[PDB]
Amino acid sequence: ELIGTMEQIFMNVAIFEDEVFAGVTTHQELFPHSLLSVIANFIPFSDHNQSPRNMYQCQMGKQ
Amino acid sequence: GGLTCASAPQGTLRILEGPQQSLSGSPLQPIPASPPPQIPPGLRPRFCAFG
Repeated sequence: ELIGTMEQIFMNVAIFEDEVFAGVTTHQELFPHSLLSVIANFIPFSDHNQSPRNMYQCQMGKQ
Repeated sequence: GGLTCASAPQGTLRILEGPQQSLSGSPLQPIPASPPPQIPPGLRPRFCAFG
């Protein structure tokens, strides 16, 4: 399915499987890194760096 | 010979067309979960010391 910004507030969307439940978890996300931008998906292991850094990586990869 | 108001209706029927819900199967993903990165079998050292 395709959901919108206002339609997403009234529905449960698991990220990883085994997070899906029976009554809860109406939907599920395609990939776990769907939340991140195209450039933020080019930073390696962004999960183990602190966030002000990864945000900095996005501005330095464009210079 | 004209039209006059008749007795008030005693009830109302509202019709709509509706289909039903299927069973909950919740088939989340084709190849599901985040499959883990892993070891290539055997591998072997690709480097040796001198001497």
